[PDB]
Amino acid sequence: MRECISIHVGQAGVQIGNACWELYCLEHGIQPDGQMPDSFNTFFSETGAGKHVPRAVFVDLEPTVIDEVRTGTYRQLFHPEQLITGKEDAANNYARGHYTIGKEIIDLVLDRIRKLADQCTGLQGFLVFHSFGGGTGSGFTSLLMERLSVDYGKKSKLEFSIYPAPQVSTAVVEPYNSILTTHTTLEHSDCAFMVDNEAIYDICRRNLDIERPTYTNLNRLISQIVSSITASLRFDGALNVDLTEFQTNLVPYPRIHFPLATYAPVISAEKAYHEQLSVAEITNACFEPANQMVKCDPRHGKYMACCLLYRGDVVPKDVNAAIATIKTKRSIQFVDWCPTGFKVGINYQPPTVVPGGDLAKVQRAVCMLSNTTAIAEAWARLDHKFDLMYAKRAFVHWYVGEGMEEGEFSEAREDMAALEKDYEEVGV
Amino acid sequence: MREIVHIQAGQCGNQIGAKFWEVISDEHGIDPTGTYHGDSDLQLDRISVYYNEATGGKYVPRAILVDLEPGTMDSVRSGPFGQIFRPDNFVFGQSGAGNNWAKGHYTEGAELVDSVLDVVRKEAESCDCLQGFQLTHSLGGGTGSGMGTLLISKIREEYPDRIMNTFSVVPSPKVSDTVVEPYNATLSVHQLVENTDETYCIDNEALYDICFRTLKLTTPTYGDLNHLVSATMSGVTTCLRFPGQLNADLRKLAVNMVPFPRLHFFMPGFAPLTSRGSQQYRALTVPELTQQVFDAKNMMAACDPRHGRYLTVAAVFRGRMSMKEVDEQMLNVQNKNSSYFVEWIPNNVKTAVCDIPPRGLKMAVTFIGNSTAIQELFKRISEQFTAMFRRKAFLHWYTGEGMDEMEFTEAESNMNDLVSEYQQYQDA
Amino acid sequence: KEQLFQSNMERKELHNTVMDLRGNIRVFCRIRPPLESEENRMCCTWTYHDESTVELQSIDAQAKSKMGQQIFSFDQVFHPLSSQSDIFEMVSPLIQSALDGYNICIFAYGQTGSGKTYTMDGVPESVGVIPRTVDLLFDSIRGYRNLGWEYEIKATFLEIKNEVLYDLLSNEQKDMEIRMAKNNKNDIYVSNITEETVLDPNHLRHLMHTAKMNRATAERSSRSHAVTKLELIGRHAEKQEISVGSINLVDLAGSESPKTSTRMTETKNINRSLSELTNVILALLQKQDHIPYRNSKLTHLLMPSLGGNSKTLMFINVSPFQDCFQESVKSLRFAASVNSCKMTKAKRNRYLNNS
Amino acid sequence: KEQLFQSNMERKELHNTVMDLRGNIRVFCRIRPPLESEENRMCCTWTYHDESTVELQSIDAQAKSKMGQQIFSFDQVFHPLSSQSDIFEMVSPLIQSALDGYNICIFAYGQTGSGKTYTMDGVPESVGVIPRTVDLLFDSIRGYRNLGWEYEIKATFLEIKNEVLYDLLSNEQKDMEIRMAKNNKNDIYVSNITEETVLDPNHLRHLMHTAKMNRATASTAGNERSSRSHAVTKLELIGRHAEKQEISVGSINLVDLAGSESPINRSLSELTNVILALLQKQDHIPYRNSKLTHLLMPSLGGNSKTLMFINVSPFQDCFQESVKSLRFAASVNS
Ligand SMILES: Nc1nc2c(ncn2[C@@H]2O[C@H](COP(=O)(O)OP(=O)(O)OP(=O)(O)O)[C@@H](O)[C@H]2O)c(=O)[nH]1
Ligand SMILES: Nc1nc2c(ncn2[C@@H]2O[C@H](COP(=O)(O)OP(=O)(O)O)[C@@H](O)[C@H]2O)c(=O)[nH]1
Ligand SMILES: Nc1ncnc2c1ncn2[C@@H]1O[C@H](COP(=O)(O)OP(=O)(O)O)[C@@H](O)[C@H]1O
Ligand SMILES: Nc1ncnc2c1ncn2[C@@H]1O[C@H](COP(=O)(O)OP(=O)(O)O)[C@@H](O)[C@H]1O
Ligand code: ALF
Ligand SMILES: [Mg+2]
Ligand SMILES: [Mg+2]
Repeated sequence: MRECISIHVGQAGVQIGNACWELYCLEHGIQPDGQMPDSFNTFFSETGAGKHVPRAVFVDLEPTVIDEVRTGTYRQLFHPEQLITGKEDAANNYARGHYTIGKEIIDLVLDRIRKLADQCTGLQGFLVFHSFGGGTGSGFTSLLMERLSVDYGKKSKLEFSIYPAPQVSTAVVEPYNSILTTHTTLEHSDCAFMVDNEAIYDICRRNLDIERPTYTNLNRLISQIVSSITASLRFDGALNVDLTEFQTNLVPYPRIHFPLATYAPVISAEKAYHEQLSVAEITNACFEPANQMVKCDPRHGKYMACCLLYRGDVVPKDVNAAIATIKTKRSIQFVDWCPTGFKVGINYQPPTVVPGGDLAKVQRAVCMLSNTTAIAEAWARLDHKFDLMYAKRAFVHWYVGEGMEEGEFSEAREDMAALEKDYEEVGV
Repeated sequence: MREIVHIQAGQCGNQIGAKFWEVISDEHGIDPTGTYHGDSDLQLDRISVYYNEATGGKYVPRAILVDLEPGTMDSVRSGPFGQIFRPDNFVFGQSGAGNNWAKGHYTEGAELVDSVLDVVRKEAESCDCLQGFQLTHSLGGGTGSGMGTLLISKIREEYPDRIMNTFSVVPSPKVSDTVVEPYNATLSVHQLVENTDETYCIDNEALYDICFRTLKLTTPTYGDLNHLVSATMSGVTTCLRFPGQLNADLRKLAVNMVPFPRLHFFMPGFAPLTSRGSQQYRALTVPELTQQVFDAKNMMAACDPRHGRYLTVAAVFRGRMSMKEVDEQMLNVQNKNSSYFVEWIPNNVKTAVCDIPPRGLKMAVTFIGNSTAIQELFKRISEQFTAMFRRKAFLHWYTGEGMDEMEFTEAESNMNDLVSEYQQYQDA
Repeated sequence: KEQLFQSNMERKELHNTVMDLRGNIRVFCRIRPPLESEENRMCCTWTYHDESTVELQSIDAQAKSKMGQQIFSFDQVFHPLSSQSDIFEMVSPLIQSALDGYNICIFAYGQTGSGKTYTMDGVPESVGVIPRTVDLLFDSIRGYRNLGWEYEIKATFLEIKNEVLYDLLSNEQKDMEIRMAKNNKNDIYVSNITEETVLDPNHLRHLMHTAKMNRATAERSSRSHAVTKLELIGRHAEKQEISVGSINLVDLAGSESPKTSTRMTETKNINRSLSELTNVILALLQKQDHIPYRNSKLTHLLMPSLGGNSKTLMFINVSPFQDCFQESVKSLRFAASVNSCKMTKAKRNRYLNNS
Repeated sequence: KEQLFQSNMERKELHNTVMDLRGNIRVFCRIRPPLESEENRMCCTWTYHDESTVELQSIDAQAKSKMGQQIFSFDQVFHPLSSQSDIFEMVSPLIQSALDGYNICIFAYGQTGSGKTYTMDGVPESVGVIPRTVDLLFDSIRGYRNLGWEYEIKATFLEIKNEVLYDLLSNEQKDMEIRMAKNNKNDIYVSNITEETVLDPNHLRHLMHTAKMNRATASTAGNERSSRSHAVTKLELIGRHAEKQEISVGSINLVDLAGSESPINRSLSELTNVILALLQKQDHIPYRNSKLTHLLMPSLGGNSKTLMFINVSPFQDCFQESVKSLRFAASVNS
């Protein structure tokens, strides 16, 4: 039983996990109580009674979100033991969540997760949901990720955070949180997935064609993304590939481990009639430069990996033909020593959309986890934002006054610079 | 649960606090008696940050009423929502500081300080977790100023961790009401900036004109002005006391809006300022609201933004609103008001949508901007100071109460320093 | 050979004269003899290019890849075999200048186990800068008494901790405030300070003993700031002149990063001190028009030492071990930056009592 | 030997750097002690503030309260007890800088009888700046002989009285013009001047004695010629190092300025304006407005070092000019 677990921390983490677990209970025919009126054993521990408890733990330093999910329809879904709650948010400080208040609940959550691990038969990895510029999503998550790497290291620590947007910035100190968590994540992350806000806005604007979506829709898309990611574990496909192969398959180098997601089809209910939904056309649509979840121009970065995940009645012959055709495209770019990077996650378990959601019932769906040098420019601009904010040492008093120093600020900055050097040297 | 303590000082302070608690009781459906009778359980649940339950649904507001003239509290008792308080809280003297700050800090206030401090710290220990102190006061008279200064000094010397938040009423530039109010305000704000971390500039003529024209009012009674202040203060913390899609608290407003320690004086702002019956000449909606919230027509001081730059802004958007439109609107106002906008600090905005709207009003927002325009107010205050100082104008009242001009000179020097910081960061 | 010895002694005296007369701060990097326990635990490599230049190569693998030739040239670099006299030899002209009527401040920058108390206090074994400075001061006092100058010594002790000022001499809890004097805007004093008049070196030794006993009573010593203000006034009855000078003995807190073994508020105050000092010194290097001198108590107390008429000393106490190599190199960078700094010209104050 | 003088060369280069960073332009004040023929002269109340500041005060109480503050700060203050060695201690670094290829200006400023001639020329009993400078220069040349350097001294003596230059080394009156140097537009040279080559201190002593004799000094004999003339002594240094080349050329300009008392002031006012403009970092300096300033093009540049001595007579009748001289010095120190 390739059983894996997930943790959800911070408002992004908890809501995204909420979406993920509502979708799993729906795809598995699981009631909010936790029973199906085997396949699902990887994520749902079966109790003595007719109940399948999710193998997830929601942890936050602020009781509001965990309180609301306790008031949500899925309190009976969750064993109230997992809902570890703090008292005050990380005040948008990596300093806090990594040095001040973390060292007081990390032991509790580690005991929780080791209890789940000993509950688990064959452990696969970890799914941490959080932010990057958020305080707890940087501090607390860096603390956990290093602590778990100390605990296991061998397990597949799959970090699934949110990449901050270039233009729109809800908080004001995001450069600090981002540079600090990446300083403490790069050396112990198997691979961290990246999601942006502006791209999801553009997708729901021009592809889903929705003018006013809430975070619920963003999280719905994220939930479909992870469901397609994990369908290989949850279901049998023509070619099943799991998370363990992902480390070697995606990253070409130990440190270049930041792929970006992309979902397809991303059309609303109206275009379902205007489309006959071919595998080739969605195969092209997922590769187009306005369909990715990260604000970059993929035509401007050599690709290193494109893990394509499929679901539904799809034959590998036409998929092979379509990917061969896309390989013949001129705009698409690759590196030298990886001229055959097309690994496919074909599966014959169709996706199911939540009732009351946005996406229509599509016989086939494809998600690609692109990893390319195009995100190097986004990294460069975020590092530039951090460098300019730190130039006049604005705001720095809070972080230094919750356990931080400028020396490792500059160390993280030069680590970002070395990351960019790695990016450009892989590009050539 | 991260509770907050409420302080009263001066007649204006007591009155604004009275209307404020009336507003909050309206928010949570609380009868004037103290028994809960609203329908929204959610407000009642989180009511512990303000209304500490005593017995059988009778909730005592966490209120401390401090004064030296018993008339104000006598009016409160006679007035509605006065008896709702636990009568132990009405801690007041008898003599009266007589609008003399030295009297308010070394005479009768200097002995009532302990008799109020006992109650306030007993209430604090009665509460679980604490955030800060809201000195709902005025700088007009000497009483609510002098004892307020002494009390914040005591609180800071005993509690270094909390984030106090004084809603100081800055004297009007023109409609002066006290002969020696400049000395009172200067001495108070000396000790404030010595310890405090957030004040505000409210001008009686500012609200006078706002209700005269924006609200189409003909009788600007202090009822109207202190009602506006109540709504503003209520919006300051509705993020903490209520759930939201993107929740904030006093900590957020404390650690984001201060690039520097001293530079911690603020300007609030609220919308919509609909007149009595203006529902027809425009249609209520959040775009027109955001348009009419950032203009100098809808500020709170006489510090015209046409001479200053918004260093940071912290729009909260209490209610239900779209992040997309506010992002576009802040970008556009950045484009147009860039001249009146800190070029050195970009991406300065703090959208913190909190779900619940105010009573009977679908949309609401509380502007909180760190406009670099207060230095004109401080310059006029210091000019009044030195003009009254060349002849020591009516200084005998202060000097006779064992006080020396050394402190006046230092306070004036420190206000000149504050003006220097404001201009030095407005131009730079 | 006698002429050679005279030339050597005069050359050494001239070198001391120029380096002490050198503007701003006489940044000194002292490397204490490495502790055997820490030596066998982990140590790095250091090379002295000259008596005033030090290079901590450390010959590492990853640290060397990040930081290689860490050669910084200062005014004076002390070997681990250097004695106490080797560090008091150049402080003696500093005390002479202080008694001449100049304000003087002394700093010791170092982490836990650096040997800062070995510099000032001197450790129970051997003596430190403080007692030898007192002895030299009293010897010069008697010499100037033979010259006709009558001098009085005033001692005030203050400890700075977590924004709360503590009187090392009095255990009673008192509200301490530091304010500029009324006579002049530059000199700044502290109110309600336990101030005594020194009668003899024996009384000063007893006062030092009881102050250090309270200090030990008050691992807080590793991470606390104490300020000693020795004000001297010299009257000449024949000349009717008064010479006024001050000595500021300040021991900074440990510069170590928060890491794990540290409490919140003490770390926060250490960060306040170090960050504000770095900001003000970088503003001074940037010849900024306004120096935000009133952000922290540490810089506001030493306004004459930092922004007034005084000469300041840097003692860079650095553990020569690799386990603290990051903090050692950061402290060396700070020392180089403050060596590049400049200070207002030293001014002697003469007060004629003719009126 | 070789290493010794290599370290000496590095030390003098660093000394030149230090002098450049300090500001080069330094003002000093020296007060002449009263003589046996001036014991019945009314002096002034000299309150010595420091070694860099002094205030002069009139004895007359009627005017004492009507003058306000008369305090002036300098780089160094020399009291009557100061010997010529103390004055020369501040000149030897400039002599070294001249040895290193920099142009040095030595100026004595003050009224008639202040002691400018005593400051520069001095007396046989107590030699002035010039003889000590010559002795130090020859000793330094003897030292430089050890490192291949061959130094040759070219001394030119000239006098400026009414914006007309006269040669003091020859009685053959000619017309001499100050023109730009052939190999350097910034450097200057004067035609028809007798440029003797100095071999030993005796030769230069004879040259200066002959120049003094041919000058026909009348500073006290009518107060017509010497009291209103500038005694400019120029010493050219030509350092030549063999087997390595890289020659260096320096100049020593010993100038004895004329009387600054009220009645030519045409050269003195222009020199004061030039010095003030140099202190103000002015883009254009009115160098060509006077013969004395026109002669001193290379010696008043950025790398050039200028030294001035403000001699004041400690007498009540000399108060009115002493205050003017100290105001001129305060125009430099502030
Ligand atoms: N897509 C999406 N992003 C969210 C959601 N909630 C919060 N975020 C992002 O999270 C970022 C800030 O981090 P948060 O999770 O809100 O805060 P935190 O990690 O709990 O730590 P604090 O900053 O102290 O509150 C913001 O920029 C939001 O865009 C959500 O529901 N959906
Ligand atoms: N917002 C508001 N301000 C008030 C009101 N009444 C008075 N003020 C202002 O607050 C100040 C009150 O002075 P105060 O400190 O209370 O006098 P004291 O208590 O006798 O020392 C005056 O300067 C007024 O400008 C009110 O009802 N609302
Ligand atoms: N030159 C030295 N000789 C002998 N011991 C030293 C020397 N320098 C430092 N030490 C040792 O280092 C230790 C540091 O103690 P202390 O000076 O009190 O703390 P800190 O160095 O943090 O100020 C002392 O116990 C002392 O034994
Ligand atoms: N210190 C002194 N002791 C004795 N005589 C002096 C002293 N200084 C100057 N004199 C006399 O002054 C004369 C020199 O005149 P001086 O004042 O130098 O002319 P000038 O006014 O041009 O400087 C000499 O003849 C000498 O006798
Ligand atoms: F250990 Al020491 F100060 F640093 F006491
Ligand atoms: Mg110590
Ligand atoms: Mg003469």
